[PDB]
Amino acid sequence: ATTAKEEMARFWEKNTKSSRPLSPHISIYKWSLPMAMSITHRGTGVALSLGVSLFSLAALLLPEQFPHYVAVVKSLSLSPALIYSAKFALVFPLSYHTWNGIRHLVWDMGKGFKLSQVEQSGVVVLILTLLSSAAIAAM
Amino acid sequence: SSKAASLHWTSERAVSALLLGLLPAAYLYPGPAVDYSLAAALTLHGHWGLGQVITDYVHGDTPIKVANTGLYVLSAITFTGLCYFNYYDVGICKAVAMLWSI
Amino acid sequence: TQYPVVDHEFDAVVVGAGGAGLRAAFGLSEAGFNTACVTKLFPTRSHTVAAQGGINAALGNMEDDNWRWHFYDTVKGSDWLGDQDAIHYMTEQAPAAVIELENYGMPFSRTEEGKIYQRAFGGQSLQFGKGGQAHRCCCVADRTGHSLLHTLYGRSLRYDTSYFVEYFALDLLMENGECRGVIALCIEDGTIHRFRAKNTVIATGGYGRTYFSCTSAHTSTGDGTAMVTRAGLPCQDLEFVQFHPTGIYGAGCLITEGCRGEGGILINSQGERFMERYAPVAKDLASRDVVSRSMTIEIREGRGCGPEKDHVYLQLHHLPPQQLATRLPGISETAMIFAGVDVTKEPIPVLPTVHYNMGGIPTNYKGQVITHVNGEDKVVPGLYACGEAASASVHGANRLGANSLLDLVVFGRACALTIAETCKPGEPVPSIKPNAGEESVANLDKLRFADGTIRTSEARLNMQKTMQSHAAVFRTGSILQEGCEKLSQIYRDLAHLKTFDRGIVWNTDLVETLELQNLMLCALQTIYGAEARKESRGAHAREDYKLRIDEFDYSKPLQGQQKRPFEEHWRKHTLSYVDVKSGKVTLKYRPVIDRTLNEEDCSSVPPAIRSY
Amino acid sequence: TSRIKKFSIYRWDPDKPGDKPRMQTYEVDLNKCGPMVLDALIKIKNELDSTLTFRRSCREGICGSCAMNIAGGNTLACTKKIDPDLSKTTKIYPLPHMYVVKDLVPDLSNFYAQYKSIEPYLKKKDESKQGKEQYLQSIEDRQKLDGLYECILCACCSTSCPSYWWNGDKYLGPAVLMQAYRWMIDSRDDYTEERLAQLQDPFSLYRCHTIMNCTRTCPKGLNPGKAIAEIKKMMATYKE
Ligand SMILES: *Cc1cc2c(cc1C)nc1c(=O)[nH]c(=O)nc-1n2C[C@H](O)[C@H](O)[C@H](O)COP(=O)(O)OP(=O)(O)OC[C@H]1O[C@@H](n2cnc3c(N)ncnc32)[C@H](O)[C@@H]1O
Ligand SMILES: CCCCCCCCCCCO[C@@H]1O[C@H](CO)[C@@H](O[C@H]2O[C@H](CO)[C@@H](O)[C@H](O)[C@H]2O)[C@H](O)[C@H]1O
Ligand SMILES: CC(C)Oc1cccc(NC(=O)c2ccccc2C(F)(F)F)c1
Ligand SMILES: O=C([O-])CC(=O)C(=O)O
Ligand code: SF4
Ligand code: F3S
Ligand code: FES
Ligand SMILES: [K+]
Ligand SMILES: [Mn+2]
Repeated sequence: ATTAKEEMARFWEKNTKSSRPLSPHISIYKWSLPMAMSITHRGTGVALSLGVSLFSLAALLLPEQFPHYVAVVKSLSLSPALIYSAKFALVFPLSYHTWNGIRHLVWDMGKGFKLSQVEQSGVVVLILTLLSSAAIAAM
Repeated sequence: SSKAASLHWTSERAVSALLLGLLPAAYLYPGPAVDYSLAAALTLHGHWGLGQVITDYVHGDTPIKVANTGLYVLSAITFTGLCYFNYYDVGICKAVAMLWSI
Repeated sequence: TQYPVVDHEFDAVVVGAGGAGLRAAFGLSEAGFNTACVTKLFPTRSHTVAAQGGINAALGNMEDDNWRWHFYDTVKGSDWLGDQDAIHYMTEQAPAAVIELENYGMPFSRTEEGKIYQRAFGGQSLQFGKGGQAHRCCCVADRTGHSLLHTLYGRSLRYDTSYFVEYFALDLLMENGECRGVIALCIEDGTIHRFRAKNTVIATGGYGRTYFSCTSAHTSTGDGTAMVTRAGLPCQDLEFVQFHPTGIYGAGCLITEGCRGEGGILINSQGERFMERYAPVAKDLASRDVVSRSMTIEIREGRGCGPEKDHVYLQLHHLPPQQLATRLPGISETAMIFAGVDVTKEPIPVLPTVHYNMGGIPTNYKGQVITHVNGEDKVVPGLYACGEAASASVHGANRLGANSLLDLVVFGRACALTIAETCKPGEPVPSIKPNAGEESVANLDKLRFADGTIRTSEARLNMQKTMQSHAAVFRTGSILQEGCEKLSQIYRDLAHLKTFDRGIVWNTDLVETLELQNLMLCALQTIYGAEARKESRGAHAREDYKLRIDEFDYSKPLQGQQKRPFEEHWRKHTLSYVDVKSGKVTLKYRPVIDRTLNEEDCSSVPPAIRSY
Repeated sequence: TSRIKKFSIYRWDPDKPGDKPRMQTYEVDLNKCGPMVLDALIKIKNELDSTLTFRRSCREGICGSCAMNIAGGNTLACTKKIDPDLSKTTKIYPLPHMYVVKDLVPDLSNFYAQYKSIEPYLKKKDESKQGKEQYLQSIEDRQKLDGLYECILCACCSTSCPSYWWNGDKYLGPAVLMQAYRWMIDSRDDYTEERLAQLQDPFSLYRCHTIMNCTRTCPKGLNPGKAIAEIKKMMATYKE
């Protein structure tokens, strides 16, 4: 004759003090592209945020302003391959997260939930991310 | 309100959409207006998003309050520095152009 | 014993959480009784969940109906071994029982009027057998039992019923012919529990797993039937085992009779819809005993299908794919998984499969369990039973399709109602002797540490193959006798059992050895009752006694007939008893009840020729 | 004349003090076994190791009892075809991130308590009239329940959801949430708004970040992710 709240609390009381094991999960579960793409949306999200906050902190704390550090880098006469690779590395997370962000905002409308459509929009995100990155790093 | 949780979910999506719209606005009409709107949206979107990460992964009343208080400090300092950069330096849109001309 | 015994005290205790037990359990709480529901499975895993075709009620949603027509169909379906007072109660209560289910939230399929959709089903007519096919099987597509059990489980969460999930009831606590409750094993933690109560309700299901091939769950092991047997009480008509016409070939899984109700037909290796010959009128919608015997003769004569000529085809593909997707989506999935059959192109391979137990614990129409001393029934104080475990007997010698789920809720609710009118909540819980139930612990501990020659799975298989060949659709005297000998030897061979798991927490080695004890008590009474019943009635067909033997020759004018004495005819229930030490079965018999609850409202139906 | 398949199955015994989880390998001749993994587990239990413990009942995928993790994914052992590639050992684990009662048996009672918590039963305002007549429901309004009511509460979806892994104490999970929606859109139910109100907190529904593992894993072909997204749309649009 127990309520759901009492059943929940009894479950944690009983199990957290027991000798029972927690069954494995991350180490045993099989991968999918949607899953790997969900992790990557979190990782690029956090990476973009932390990079945006580093920029902001360098704005408050570096001794010189932005055009100096640009002139510094231009004077290094770096190779086009090294410029292109750096640009690509910089825009790729922004690109991934933006398109996959769009795919999320579609989901929030209730569209695209059939599993085969989850696979299609994933791959569509991958190719738009690759195309936009390569093109923007060539600008 | 007692609809706090779904008003938040809706605001999250509203702000994400805003930020999407700022990316063409930054490439097309770069300037003070887009600079400060990017400052606001970038900080708001990142703040809410990192708070979902904390809600998911951090447990216990004290670690939760500590994580979240540090997140306000990170966000408040982030918006402050981006406005600083927009007022005293060249601003967001111009900075990206200059970087991309390297 | 070295087992910590935990004592509980309730007003009522319900053993079982299928349709029957759930409806009895919260009906009792609803009536204000502090109730315990003891179940060995989580409630929605119960075999009721697997039920497909529907639940009968004369709602009149598809045509004008009348519950007395359903009454007549069930009486004729039972082949006059059914108790007409129980059948009166079950068919009169049916509209209100199904309306109760819908109002609970059961997602019945719908008609264009927005009412509950009903289909044809086997052996059901309009106008007392004369007015054509009836459509009173109310259904949730072909998932009706799934939805009935989840609806009933969801409803029970509103009451203060104390649930004891994954507890395995071992025996009843008897004192002076009355039931004082049950003793049980907590599977999750290994402890022994005595449930003292003023009333006990046994809703523990059937025992189809006494056979080698059944539609039944692995958990359909006759556990409450065996507790009755071990208590010294009779079981009733256990020899009447229903072979559902269409278990899918190989795996045995049920392909619903609603396939035939919606238009499916059976064909043999020549493509003939052979039921047009065995049952000119009802064809594929004859009674199950008749369709199962028909399918069986076609195979052994030599018109079976498949590479081994050992099954027949259930053809659905001539029907519109949208009907098959609206009415029969469940078996469409199951046919593909378990046979690789796409139902819109190729037929389903099917054969008669042990499905349901007509026999059970004898009750009256109020749910109360009875014993029979010197020619009169005597209610057992404190002890009830409903559902498949019970023999009311609304089904007698052959159950009509879609009458069981009805039975579940009608007599589950009847047990609650009868206790409500009979007892008050809070009455003093009856004392049990300090050591009551310790023989159940001693048995459990001997099985926990058994270390002989014949492992549990090996003896279970010897029982299932013995019932499968010696107690099948068709039976003879010599074959049944040799099966009685094989079973009695297997039952003594239980002294040679070997288990391997000496733990006590979630020891399914030990629990399945307990179910095997339960299964064998059921099997002995089934096949010994069969060998003794020298007649053909319902699902019991003797080829050495091909006639139905009633108190008159009802195939002739009754004027000037010498009535056959009780001991010289077979229109009577079998009562079976087991000395559990020896394995020896004793048989007695009690009369079929022919009177209804109200002759002016519902005429008693006298025996007759039975044809479809 | 035989095809020996290897299964490596998670083992733990609570009645052994100091027992630590292990994996045990069994060899099974597929020529003498049914086609489903539950058929292999029953064969192993009956013939090789009656101490191997797991839940099962219906063996046709309708009761939900035999949910476990087979070859990396949560499924029903009784409808999961044995992988006959003999070069591959099938790994069999309990449902993931659950307290293990014994071997392949997880403690599902929090899962059960979360389902209880959303009140999974028809509720009407004037219930004084129940037991009298059948409620009317159109064919069209009944069709809305297709794909929701078929759920067998096996817990495969919820125990595949990483959000339920980190916050299963407070996040209801895809199984229970899709059933909340099953009652929200039942046209006979009068508590649609109270049922939405109940999900107004950071965890019960909003730990769902649309990972879509629930839909991949469901052995009934249902789509709890889609149902959670329709709940979300209702949360943002209803009026108190
Ligand atoms: C097998 C089958 C039967 C069936 C059907 C489809 C299949 C595959 N379709 C049907 C249909 O469409 N219409 C209909 O009228 N009947 C249909 N049937 C037959 C019917 O489903 C069964 O006769 C009926 O559901 C049985 O219900 P009941 O409540 O009587 O029993 P149960 O569902 O088998 O549940 C048994 C409960 O008892 C508990 N139990 C068992 N042993 C113990 C012990 N030892 N201790 C404690 N509890 C025990 C179980 O836990 C279970 O809850
Ligand atoms: C920014 C870059 C981020 C993404 C790149 C990361 C790359 C790692 C991805 C790992 C994906 O791993 C792979 O996913 C696919 C597709 O969902 C899985 O495929 C699975 O689902 C699909 C259907 O949905 C089936 O066709 C297939 O038979 C099945 O096994 C496969 O079993 C898994 O092994
Ligand atoms: C088995 C592997 C591939 O699977 C894993 C393992 C660890 C984390 C995760 N994925 C998250 O942790 C995640 C990612 C994006 C958004 C929200 C989450 C959340 F909510 F926390 F669940 C998946
Ligand atoms: O047993 C019943 O009542 C009916 C049944 O299994 C079916 O759906 O064919
Ligand atoms: S939704 Fe699919 S997986 Fe999740 S519980 Fe119901 S049936 Fe099992
Ligand atoms: S996998 Fe989990 S995060 Fe949401 S979409 Fe399914 S419940
Ligand atoms: S045993 Fe019933 S779902 Fe697998
Ligand atoms: K019965
Ligand atoms: Mn011997």
